[PDB]
Amino acid sequence: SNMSLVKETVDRLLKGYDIRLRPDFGGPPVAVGMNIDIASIDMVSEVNMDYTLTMYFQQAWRDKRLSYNVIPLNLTLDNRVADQLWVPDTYFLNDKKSFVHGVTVKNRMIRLHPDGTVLYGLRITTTAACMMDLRRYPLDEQNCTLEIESYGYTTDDIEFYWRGDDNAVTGVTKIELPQFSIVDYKLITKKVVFSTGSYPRLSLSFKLKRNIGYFILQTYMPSILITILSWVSFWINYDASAARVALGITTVLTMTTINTHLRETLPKIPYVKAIDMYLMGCFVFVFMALLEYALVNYIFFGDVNAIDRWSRIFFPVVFSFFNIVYWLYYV
Amino acid sequence: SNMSLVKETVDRLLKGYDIRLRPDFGGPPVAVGMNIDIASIDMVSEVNMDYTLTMYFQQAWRDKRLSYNVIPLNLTLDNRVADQLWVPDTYFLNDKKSFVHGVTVKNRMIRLHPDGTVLYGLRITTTAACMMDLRRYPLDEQNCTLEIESYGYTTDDIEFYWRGDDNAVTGVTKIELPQFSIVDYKLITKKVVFSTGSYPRLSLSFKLKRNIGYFILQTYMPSILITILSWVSFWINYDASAARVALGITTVLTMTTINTHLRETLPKIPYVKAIDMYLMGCFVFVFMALLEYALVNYIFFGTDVNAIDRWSRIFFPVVFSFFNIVYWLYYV
Amino acid sequence: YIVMTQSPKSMSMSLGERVTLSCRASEYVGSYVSWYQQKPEQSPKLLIYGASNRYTGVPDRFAGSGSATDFTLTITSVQAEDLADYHCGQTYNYPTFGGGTKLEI
Amino acid sequence: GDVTVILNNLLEGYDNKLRPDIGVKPTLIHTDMYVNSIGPVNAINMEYTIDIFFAQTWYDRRLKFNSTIKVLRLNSNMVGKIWIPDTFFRNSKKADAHWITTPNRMLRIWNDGRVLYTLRLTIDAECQLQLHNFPMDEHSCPLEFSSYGYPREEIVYQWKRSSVEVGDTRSWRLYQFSFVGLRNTTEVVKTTSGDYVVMSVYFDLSRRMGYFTIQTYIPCTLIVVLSWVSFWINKDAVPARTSLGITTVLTMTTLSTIARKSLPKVSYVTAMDLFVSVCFIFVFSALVEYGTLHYMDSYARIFFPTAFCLFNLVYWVS
Amino acid sequence: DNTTVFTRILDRLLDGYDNRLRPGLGERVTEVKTDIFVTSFGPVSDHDMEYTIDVFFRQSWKDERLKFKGPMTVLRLNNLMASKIWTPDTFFHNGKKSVAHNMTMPNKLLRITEDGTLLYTMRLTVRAECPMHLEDFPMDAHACPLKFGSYAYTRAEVVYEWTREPARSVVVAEDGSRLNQYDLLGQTVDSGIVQSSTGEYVVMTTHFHLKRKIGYFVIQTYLPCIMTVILSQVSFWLNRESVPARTVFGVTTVLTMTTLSISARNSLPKVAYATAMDWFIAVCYAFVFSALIEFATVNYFTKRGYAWDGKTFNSVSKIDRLSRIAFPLLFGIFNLVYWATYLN
Amino acid sequence: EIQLQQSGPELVKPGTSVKVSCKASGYSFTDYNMYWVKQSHGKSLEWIGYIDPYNADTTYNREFKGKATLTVDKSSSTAFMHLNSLTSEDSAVYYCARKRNNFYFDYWGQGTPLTVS
Amino acid sequence: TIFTRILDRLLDGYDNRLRPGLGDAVTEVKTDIYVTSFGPVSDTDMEYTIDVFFRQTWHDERLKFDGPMKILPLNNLLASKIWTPDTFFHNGKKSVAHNMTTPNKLLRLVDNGTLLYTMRLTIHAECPMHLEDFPMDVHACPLKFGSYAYTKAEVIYSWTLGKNKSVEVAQDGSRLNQYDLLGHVVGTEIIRSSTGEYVVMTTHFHLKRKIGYFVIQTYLPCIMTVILSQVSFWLNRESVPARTVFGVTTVLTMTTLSISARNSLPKVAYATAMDWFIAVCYAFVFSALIEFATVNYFTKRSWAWEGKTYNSVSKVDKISRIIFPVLFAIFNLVYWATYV
Ligand SMILES: CCCCCCCC(=O)OC[C@H](COP(=O)(O)O[C@@H]1[C@H](O)[C@H](O)[C@@H](OP(=O)(O)O)[C@H](OP(=O)(O)O)[C@H]1O)OC(=O)CCCCCCC
Ligand SMILES: CCCCCCCC(=O)OC[C@H](COP(=O)(O)O[C@@H]1[C@H](O)[C@H](O)[C@@H](OP(=O)(O)O)[C@H](OP(=O)(O)O)[C@H]1O)OC(=O)CCCCCCC
Ligand SMILES: CC(=O)[C@H]1CC[C@H]2[C@@H]3CC[C@H]4C[C@H](O)CC[C@]4(C)[C@H]3CC[C@]12C
Ligand SMILES: Cc1ccc(-c2nc3ccc(C)cn3c2CC(=O)N(C)C)cc1
Ligand SMILES: *[C@@H]1O[C@H](CO)[C@@H](O)[C@H](O)[C@H]1NC(C)=O
Repeated sequence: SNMSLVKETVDRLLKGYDIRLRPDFGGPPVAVGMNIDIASIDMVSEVNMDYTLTMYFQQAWRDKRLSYNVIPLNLTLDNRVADQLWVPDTYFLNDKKSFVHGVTVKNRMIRLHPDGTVLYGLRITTTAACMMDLRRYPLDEQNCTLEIESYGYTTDDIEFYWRGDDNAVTGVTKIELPQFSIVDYKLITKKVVFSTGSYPRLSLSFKLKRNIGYFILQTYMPSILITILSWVSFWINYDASAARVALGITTVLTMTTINTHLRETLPKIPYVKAIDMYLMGCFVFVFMALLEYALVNYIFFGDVNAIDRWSRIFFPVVFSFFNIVYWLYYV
Repeated sequence: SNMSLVKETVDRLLKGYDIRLRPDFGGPPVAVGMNIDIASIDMVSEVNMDYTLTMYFQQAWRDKRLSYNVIPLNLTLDNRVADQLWVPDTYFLNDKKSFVHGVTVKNRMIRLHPDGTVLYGLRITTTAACMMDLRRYPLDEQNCTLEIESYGYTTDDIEFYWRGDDNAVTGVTKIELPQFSIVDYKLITKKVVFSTGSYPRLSLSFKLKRNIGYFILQTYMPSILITILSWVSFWINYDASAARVALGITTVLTMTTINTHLRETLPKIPYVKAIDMYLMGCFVFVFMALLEYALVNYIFFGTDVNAIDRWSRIFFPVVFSFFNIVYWLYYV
Repeated sequence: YIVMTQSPKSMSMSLGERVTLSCRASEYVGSYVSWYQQKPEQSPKLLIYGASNRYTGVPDRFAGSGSATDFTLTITSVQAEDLADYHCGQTYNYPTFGGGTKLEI
Repeated sequence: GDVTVILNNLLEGYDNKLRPDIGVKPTLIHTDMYVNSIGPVNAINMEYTIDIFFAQTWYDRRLKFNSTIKVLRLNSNMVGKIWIPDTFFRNSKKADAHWITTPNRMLRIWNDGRVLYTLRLTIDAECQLQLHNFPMDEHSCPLEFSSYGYPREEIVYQWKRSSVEVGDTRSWRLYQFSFVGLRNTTEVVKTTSGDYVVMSVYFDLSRRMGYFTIQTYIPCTLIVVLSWVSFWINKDAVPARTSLGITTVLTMTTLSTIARKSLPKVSYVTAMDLFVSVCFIFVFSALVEYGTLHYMDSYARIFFPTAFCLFNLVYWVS
Repeated sequence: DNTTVFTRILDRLLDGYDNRLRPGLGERVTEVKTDIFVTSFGPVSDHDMEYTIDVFFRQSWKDERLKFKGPMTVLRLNNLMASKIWTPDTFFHNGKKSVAHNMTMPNKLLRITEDGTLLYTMRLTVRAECPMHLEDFPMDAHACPLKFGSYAYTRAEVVYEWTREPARSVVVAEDGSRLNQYDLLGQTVDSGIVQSSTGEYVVMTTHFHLKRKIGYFVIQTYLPCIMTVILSQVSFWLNRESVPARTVFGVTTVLTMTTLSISARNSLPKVAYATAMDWFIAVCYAFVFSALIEFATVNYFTKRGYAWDGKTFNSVSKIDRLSRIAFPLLFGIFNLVYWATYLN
Repeated sequence: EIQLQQSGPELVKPGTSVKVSCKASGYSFTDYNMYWVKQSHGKSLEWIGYIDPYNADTTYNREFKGKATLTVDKSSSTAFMHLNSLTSEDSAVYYCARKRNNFYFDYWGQGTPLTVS
Repeated sequence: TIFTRILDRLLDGYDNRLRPGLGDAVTEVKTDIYVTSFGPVSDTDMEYTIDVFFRQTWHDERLKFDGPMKILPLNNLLASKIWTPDTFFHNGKKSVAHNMTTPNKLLRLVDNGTLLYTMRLTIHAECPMHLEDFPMDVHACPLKFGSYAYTKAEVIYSWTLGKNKSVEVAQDGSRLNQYDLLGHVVGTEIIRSSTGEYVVMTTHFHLKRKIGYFVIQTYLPCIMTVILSQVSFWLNRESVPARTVFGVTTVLTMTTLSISARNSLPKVAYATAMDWFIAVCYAFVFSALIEFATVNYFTKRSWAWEGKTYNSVSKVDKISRIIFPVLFAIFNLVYWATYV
């Protein structure tokens, strides 16, 4: 009995329904309540300058055409009805390559409520552009934003709001990134003006902080050990040109390897990143460490022990002062 | 008024039009003409053994069912009308991956001429397969092709032919491949026989050549300079063991690393390439230079030794010089 | 073509007991070896289609086990009508039959 | 034909949008799965590829018929002509059904109304792993799946007696691990849209490690042995000891890089990273050892192997 | 109007036709005769443990419903008619991500004979799993299968077979061979059935027999291994006093050998078992490592730092002399054993 | 009830041509190929050729290529084998068979002994 | 419901296949672009990417209505129901029209008949490059488009605002890493082809590579490699192994630098400006090693100075300590002035 009754209801709603016109067409703006539940932030790609996000993006709005009262329950219909209803067109400005998942059937919830309300859930994987300045990298915190926005409807024709001021976005805490750590997230609602009109904008913004623990093991400690490996030259005898020069050259070449091994990881960025300001600082120290012998070779052949001794003490201190000055700037 | 008349004419053609049946079904084969305008042969990647080619592929065929007389102009219709029209099912037999360009709308052309001729253009980007003989590579002349062929219709149902003869394919000269240099293109009409029948075939064949100028900077000169670098040992006195030995093996390793790094770029193929031959040539001299010190030190600990070193000081540059002349004379 | 050879040209065994016929193939034949029975002055009768499967209407005593090249037909219990001349065909390529084993008490 | 008229009767007056017993009772689905192959475990991305024959069955009163025909075997053409329970795999990063030559799906309907809906899938799911005894690690990877839109009061999921028809492990592309076994669970998870019913199928996997020995550990052990050779070498040959010492640290960095390349971008120190780091200390200590001599060797040559051996056993214990 | 006769025929075929019912449902079993013309044997992907193959996949089956009597004995039709009639749901059991080609139009031909027989060919690029055992790698040969059968139809519903003799039903064009490291030998086909909980299904197995060409890994891997093996023993020829020279020789050799070991591994997916190369690389690792220990032994007895000049002087070490001959001989005998073992 | 009935026994002197007809009764004639098998007394079964009745295509054994010619008459559902240049070696028993699968020769003929003098 | 009757009135008896004024008159399509961001430039692949809102204003007399609203902002799906220009990008290698969550297409239908059809696109356009001054290069990448099927006698494209007004860039939107957008240039031409004469709307975006990456990546190691080599001139002559490892290591480094520099580049055969800097640095390390070979030649005692005759500093070496650094300095000055 109920199954037959439900068929009459659903058939009545979809009959004489115009997908072209929005709710209240030629009328007040239709208020669309946005709700998000982030399943996963797959990666933060510095090389491609974007991040990949998978979410249960849910839009809730009111349509009086899809209002029924005969049954005291909320119909949840198969996903394919969405192609027969008016869905608010909605694009992400940051999106570069995004899709709604397909297996086993297209992940797209529809549920018409008795009081005209319609929930429209979508499971979307989004590769959103995140331009991220790198002058403090790796000791950098980058915002990466997702900007929900209606495409064809101005604020005169549609209105976006977060369903819940700060509970509209859920699951952020459970997110895990191998390299980052989400310190904070914020939700903003704006109006962006284009030549065609002023449109409603919702910005979901994550403020992610780099994990220093990763880069200490990979870049800074090798840079230090190579830098310390430079200084052991200063304990070697003055008439050991084959050894100290061999130790100095490989130390200098290694830093070039490490620096080159790093920048290939990163994009062709024209800044001078904080890691570079450390590698360059190490570069000058190891290079000057090589010059310490070259100058000693020039005194003896062209005091020599004293030059070794003062260099032996200054190099640690001036590196420590460089290190303390480095972190204080980047703390 | 006039656009109303065009509507009635175009509606007349499409009503009762059976897309399943070719022009002159159960009759003489339809002769479709093909003219191409190449837009690029970018990404001639020997690693996947294919080249990606963007072209304005066009097909012109007669079709009595689409013949109109009232309109004197030639109706260019929206690209969506091709779905309601019969078009020749032509597949590129060597296409690992192809697509018709999508934005703004599907890039297709449909121009119905009054006589019944139909001009059906596409803008196709196809990663066509092109098996490459890499034995004189990089001084090699590759011959890539594109086999346009009807799939379902044998030569008793469809006929291919380049339209305009050798002028059918255009834009070949304007193409600039960073690594290659297109020297000649030849287009040939044939008929290929399969177990299902004898189908009409068109093979557009570009004969491309490589440029050594890129490869001297990247491949030869570093090897030549390393080869020259190894000979510096011959000007170093035998007593300097660590100096020449360190200079010796470092050159040997550098050749191997350049060899293995170069080979990593190329795919895994059984035959030996010319660059491998040059690398094999360079490796031998660098190896012999290491042996030259090996003999020198062995003899001394085993006046005359200096003479052995002196002749090697001059012959080793000379024998390398002769190798390059016969090498380049051989391959060039 | 593929040459089929039967190891026991003539096997002797009384009624009952186990009798196994062998049939090797010169090259690969897969599972396409068939077995046929031809009593004298009679046409061949199929017994074991495929390497193992038994044709419909054949008594269940007939069993055959096959491999890439080595094939066998075994009768668990021999009966008076069972004695005949058997043939092992191949069909993976153009047909070629075996020499033909014969049974008698 | 008998079959065609039955099918026309079933679909006529049928709604693909309304589930069986909508507004009457929850629709009970029993799911069975045939794990055809566990593809590669891409631990770099924390994802593994799995392909399955995913079977679902539900009693649809609308799709009941009475005739001599007990069941109706049908191709994929009928999948879209009836109500199919939406079932998305929650942890699937990107999943795809098979379509060549035709959609790899099937549909069987019995007289009583029982439907059987089986299709072939390929799923990239999510799986985590912890690196404290890496590579000597063990864990289990799940595969969740539930209705996307139908809450617990609209669709219910159960398992038939045949839990999971695991295939032959030899043909599996799981090279790193060995499929220890499977564990299956059903639960209810709350969400804003409702509280659904989830089906996590835990595949238990255990690592096997011979590849990593000759890639990192044995090469790492060897270069460590090279440093020990410095002590037998005369202290007069200053470049010889230095030429040997610099080689170890340089190679250690390269092995760290390729090991890091084979690893994800994880902040926590890995056991493999721990192994090279200890070797990094040994080679650095060996180089520093000679400097004092140039500025004892017998004691150095014995103590370091003892420390390495203890580290190896602790590595075994860990 | 001449084409109207053929359009009228096609309308009579499809009206009252059900795409869901197989030919002869219940009354008979459906027998599908399949052929393959491998237009190009795509590159075998050892890393993915799969292989690509580009085929014309012919299928033929008798359908009484699609029977006609007209001027043409056989109707050659485009793909558009194929989707409106029943076709086998053939899928490849070991088939990974596969693509049916679509440029320009869908590369499928339908051909209906007046008796009722159909020919339904399609052009495919099927990537199928080819499980591999790499104990003999690189000198290994594989028999990559391509199994295909119906998905929804059991053995009593539809049965497959080969149109020609089974030997002559998988044809490979001579021109098309896209393999680079592998080499195609021949194709062997077999039929069987597969046990499933859903039922018993018929399979059409075909094994493409491949063989690796050792030429690539000779120059790429074995020769650099041999040079490093050779390079190690050169330090025996160098005098014993030259401690930095031989030391730089030996330590360089091990590091180079280590790099080659890693280089070989990435060519192949991870596997618990060690291939033939891994044993060649391992024993090559022994000679290079053994050479260092030989030099280390000489350094033990290298009493005199000063060298010979043309007082005492260092004599050529007995171990050095014997290491001069034994090592190249010991490696040579190994190569004969190794190469004879796997090549034969 | 499938029954392949071949022609009666005959014997002709060398140099003459002989035709034997194989007639199919139960199953549809054109569906399955029809083979021809020769067996000398105390000898193995030898394949002559097969003819697909619908397309009338023929394939012949190399030894019997030219010696034997296969033709079919779909109207009567009869398969014909033609032999020429008869010799002592041609004296044998010629069977007719059908092929229902790639596996087996389902139903065979009654046999047609041939001898020369 | 009133607006539904309007739309149903418009689309009935409407041929979406036919041009506006097909045969009657030529169709003026007014175009405009808003570059939401200028995607990265693929120097290796010789192509850049751009993300644009692509407006297209054309007048259609069939779609004229008299109702309450003057403008009808309609759903993207109605775009397929009406005729639209078949614009394509002549130099577009690959492109996607975004449709997440739904087709990102705007379609407004003004009272008089005007239609504003706008959509979000991402075009991987092809930008031919001439890398002789690499990394001090400058490029002017085009962006051409026009009707695929309709000829210059059928469909004409014209900018709606003006030369520099009809192409705008979002100042926030700049996805270039190493390039720097300088400005945009706008022009209209007519390209001929076998199919016919078309109207093509070329727009050149002027870029400029930034050398900060290449100063860090290539030039500074090259300079330090050369400066490394010079150190051999100051090294003691009797130290034959030390100067030998120095020279061979540096040129070995240059070999890695020379190959690594080309790795970032495509496979052109131009011998770019970086190659010349690499080449001269290659000469300096080579000649620096040759300088040591000559110096070792005339060493006889090979006994190091200690406060039994020793070897004086080679006259070759003293001049090398001065000339070689200075020769590099004047070499550095001339080329840097040359590109600047
Ligand atoms: C792994 C552990 C190591 C095991 C290797 C164990 C082998 C081992 O380490 O001992 C070497 C020993 C002596 O050989 P070796 O030449 O190296 O040492 C000589 C020895 O010390 C003489 O006594 C010295 O003369 P003298 O009296 O002081 O005046 C002579 O110096 P000099 O005076 O002429 O200037 C030294 O050179 O035996 C062998 O002959 C080679 C055996 C075959 C070795 C072949 C094995 C492959
Ligand atoms: C690529 C450039 C290098 C190739 C150019 C090669 C140019 C070239 O061949 O130089 C020859 C000459 C070598 O002089 P050299 O460097 O050897 O310096 C001394 C000279 O040879 C004396 O003759 C030796 O003393 P003696 O009298 O024998 O007893 C003395 O030895 P010792 O007594 O102390 O023990 C030597 O140290 O140097 C120049 O004339 C200045 C050239 C400046 C060259 C600078 C040009 C840039
Ligand atoms: C006397 C003395 O201290 C000697 C010891 C080492 C010498 C430096 C080596 C590297 C050279 C590179 C460039 O060509 C400029 C000159 C340059 C910096 C040299 C200046 C003089 C130095 C410092
Ligand atoms: C729960 C369940 C059980 C079995 C199936 C199934 N249905 C088929 C039909 C055909 C083929 C080839 C394989 N099928 C398989 C998988 C199988 O049983 N294999 C590989 C031995 C699906 C779901
Ligand atoms: C089907 O027919 C049987 C026998 O008449 C009857 O018992 C059963 O109720 C019928 N089921 C229906 C009409 O659903």
